[PDB]
Amino acid sequence: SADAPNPNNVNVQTQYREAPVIYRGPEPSHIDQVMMSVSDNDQALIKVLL
Amino acid sequence: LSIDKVLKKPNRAMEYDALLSINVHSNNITSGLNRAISTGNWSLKRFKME
Amino acid sequence: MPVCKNCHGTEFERDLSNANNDLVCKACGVVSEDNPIVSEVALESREATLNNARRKLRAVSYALHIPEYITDAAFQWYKLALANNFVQGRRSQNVIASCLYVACRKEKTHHMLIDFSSRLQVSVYSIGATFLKMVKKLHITELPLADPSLFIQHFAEKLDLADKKIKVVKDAVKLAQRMSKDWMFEGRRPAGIAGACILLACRMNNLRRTHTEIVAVSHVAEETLQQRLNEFKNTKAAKLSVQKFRENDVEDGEARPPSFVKNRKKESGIVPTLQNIVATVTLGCRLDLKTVALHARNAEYNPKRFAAVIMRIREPKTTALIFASGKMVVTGAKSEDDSKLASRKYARIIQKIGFAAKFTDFKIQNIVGSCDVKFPIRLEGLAFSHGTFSSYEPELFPGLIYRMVKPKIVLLIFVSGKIVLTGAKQREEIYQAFEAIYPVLSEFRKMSGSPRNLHLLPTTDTYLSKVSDDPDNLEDVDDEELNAHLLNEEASKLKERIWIGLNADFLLEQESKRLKQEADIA
Amino acid sequence: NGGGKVKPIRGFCQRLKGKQGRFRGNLSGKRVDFSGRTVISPDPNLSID
DNA sequence: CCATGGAGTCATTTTATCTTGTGTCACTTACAGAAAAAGTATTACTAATATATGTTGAAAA
Ligand SMILES: [Zn+2]
Repeated sequence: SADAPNPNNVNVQTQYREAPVIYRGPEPSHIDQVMMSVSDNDQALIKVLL
Repeated sequence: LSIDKVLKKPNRAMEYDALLSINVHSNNITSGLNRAISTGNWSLKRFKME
Repeated sequence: MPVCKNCHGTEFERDLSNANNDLVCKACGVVSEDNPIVSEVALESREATLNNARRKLRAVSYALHIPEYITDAAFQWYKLALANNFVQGRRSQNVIASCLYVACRKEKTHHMLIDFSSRLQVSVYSIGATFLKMVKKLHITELPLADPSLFIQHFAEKLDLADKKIKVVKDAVKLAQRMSKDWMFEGRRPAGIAGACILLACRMNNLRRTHTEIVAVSHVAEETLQQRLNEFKNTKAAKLSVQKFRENDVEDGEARPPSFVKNRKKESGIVPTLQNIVATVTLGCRLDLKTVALHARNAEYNPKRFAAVIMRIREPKTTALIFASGKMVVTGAKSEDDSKLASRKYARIIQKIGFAAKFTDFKIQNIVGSCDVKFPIRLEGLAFSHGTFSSYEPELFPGLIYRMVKPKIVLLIFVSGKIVLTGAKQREEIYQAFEAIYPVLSEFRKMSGSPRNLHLLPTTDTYLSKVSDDPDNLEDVDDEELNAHLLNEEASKLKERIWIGLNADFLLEQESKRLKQEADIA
Repeated sequence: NGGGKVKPIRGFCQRLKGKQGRFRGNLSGKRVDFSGRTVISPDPNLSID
């Protein structure tokens, strides 16, 4: 995804570098709300809270 | 400067208001103003005072 | 990637817990590193015009509030065609437009070419033609597919009132996909059937709106629409099911586009048809078009409009052409007989009237043919399948384009089953690619067949030999009306006196430039 | 260029001149390891030192 | 030979800069107009799709 695409492809976009964000911290925490929503530009967005 | 390139080359009869071209030329007023009020820094190009 | 200095562990887990940030493999217990380093806190021929490219692009792009994203995407496409030098000799607007357009098409987002083209003087054949050409030079194939389900939302935002519209939207969709199911969806503009369903469900919404207000988003005619209204009215369970319960009937009926019904009103095994063949013939001597064209019954010479002289004849129902250099194109030929033979007839005019001009350089260029399979066809699936070899731009033009290099021909495809073919260099290519792709026809069906023989009728060289091939043999094909095909001398004088009557200003300013050739001195 | 005159141009000689950096704010002032930071609160029952 | 006067000679003033400003966190965000290359679009045609536009119009209500 980082590089310059061409319209030449076959199968695998399947390569995914994953950077799941750890919750660091000095103590336990809870998640009481999460939000799947979109801005004007029509791209998925998640803003959550602990 | 926009309507200029309209009246450069007078092929046939060009009027067609060149209005909806305000869209393409717009929103530097709008979005630029957003960027301003979010920045915290104002650039005044009339006085060159910032 | 690396591996432990000892345990030979390849799996590295980085502990961030204690805020050491130290990476170790669960196979050893030795970190391979200490304290990972981290960060802190235009003169070109091409690239200046590239700043122009984004500039004009980014400018004209989001005037439609299209995604900032997709614009960035299309820019690299402009660089792609820029590499092919597709960007050289054509109006930059048509280019920058098409560039953006391929993206949104590839991303299937709600905009329409006819919609998007409007931000200028565009006749939409301009840009559509451009986009079509960059397709000819780009192997990008199947991605730009369309349905109204996209458009209807962006339409509803212009439709005001309330949110019953949204409820109504779901109405239209089931309607829409059913109309896709009822097989009338094909061969017409997505905007038309879109606003069609939008209306029909608004009439289902018991509101008062206008075709005007509809085409306001749609940008088609009214008669356009209501031809599609009645195009629903004639259907099965049209008014019979038109009542409430949101059309619980999902059932198909038949699939019968209006196309072949026109064959009904006008009313493999079917052999394809010769339409016309493009040949050419060289005379060999450049000569005055004016003086020679002065005597003919069939002539037009107007360099103000088109340079050369127009050759046309009712017999054998042909046209051909002439050049100034002593060449000509041969046209209006359904077969090779009337082709080379009449080609020899046109030389009887000159060699009778004008200069030497033998019969030389007879060469085929294009060949045309047509056919019909007498049943409706699903074209989109073929484009969904053979779109690598196929080109379908929905309502950009109803005729579907197919691309085959073996043999090398573009194919002319239709739901009606009427199929036309040209670009062929050979009569046998007709049956080659024709019945070659017919198993694609009978292959694609919903719910005669025998090719007979691959080649039956005589070849091209046979009918070419049926004509006298010797340039010096002339009077043999003279109809004796070619004696008559020349006008008399006074017709040349007085007629020419009139044509020069207008054209002495054309030839005048011509001679005025020729006089400026004297002004070359000073 | 862009012709906006951002400001951000110097900082090689100025790199080792003032404030936080090489002059005497980073090298003479080196940032340190094996440390911690907290707030204060008494324990008289804790001995001096 | 000594005198005035001039010419160098060197103190000396008042200008017009250039540096620096206690240390610490919280997060931190080019210029316009020229000449050339060139390739493309018209500008002819047959030549067959079936939309789309229109207009009109004529007929029908
Ligand atoms: Zn290891």
